[PDB]
Amino acid sequence: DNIQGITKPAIRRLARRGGVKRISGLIYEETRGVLKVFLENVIRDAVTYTEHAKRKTVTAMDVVYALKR
Amino acid sequence: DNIQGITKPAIRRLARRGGVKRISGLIYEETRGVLKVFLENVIRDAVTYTEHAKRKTVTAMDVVYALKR
Amino acid sequence: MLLIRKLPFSRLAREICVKFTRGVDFNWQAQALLALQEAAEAFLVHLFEDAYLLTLHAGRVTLFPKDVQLARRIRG
Amino acid sequence: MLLIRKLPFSRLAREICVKFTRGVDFNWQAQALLALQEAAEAFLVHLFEDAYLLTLHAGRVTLFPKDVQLARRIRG
Repeated sequence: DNIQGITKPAIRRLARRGGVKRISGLIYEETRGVLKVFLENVIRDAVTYTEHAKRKTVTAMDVVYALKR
Repeated sequence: DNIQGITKPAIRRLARRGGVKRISGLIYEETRGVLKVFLENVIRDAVTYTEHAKRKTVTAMDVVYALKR
Repeated sequence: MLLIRKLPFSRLAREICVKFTRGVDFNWQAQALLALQEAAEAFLVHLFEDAYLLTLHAGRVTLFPKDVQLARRIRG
Repeated sequence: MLLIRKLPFSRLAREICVKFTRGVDFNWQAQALLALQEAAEAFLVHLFEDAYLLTLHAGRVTLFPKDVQLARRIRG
């Protein structure tokens, strides 16, 4: 609950911040897909590292470690 | 001594192995440049790691470590 | 500054976490969920910049999914 | 199998090493110089494959330096 909560205006504005003014309508589902894959990998690694450390709360340093991979 | 020893036929054949049959004449110096940068980084890291280990001979495992970065 | 609303983002993160964890009890520091969102948005921005280089390479001004897929492929 | 001759490659590697080291005495195992060359050639091959995706994206069949530069830029 839920990838569809990443809205069309959010996506246009992210593309805009990256210097892209015009996008295909197909970009909405493309961005959703890319984002889900990125989070699946980072979250997996962040939580794995929290578990290796025998902790129950994922911290900013756990996320930073995950990102570094 | 010496980047020019990476020959034109070597470069064509590397491009060919990567599925590229036709290259611009400009590709020869482009490949030389890319190769030099790659080796500068890998060699730097491999030797740094040999030094950190207080050793005088760069090994295959030193190179493998460098590549992993 | 962040473009995605924090609540939709956190619901998506938690959902992905639970699918990985299959119910092991974890929770997130607010500073953790923020770090994650900041990095996610920066990732999307820089991917948009890379993919737009390919749009221009194709002689276009409109980003197509092929531009984003090529950028992803070349990334890793 | 390796496309670059081993002696030209080893001279280039040693030269780059000495420029970094500025004369600190190091030497290479034969298996080290081989590992390095194998990885260097595989790197060039895969870069050629990535860059050729961009050639086709530009509607061409001849690899141009812009294709290789874009691939490098997008890599990192």
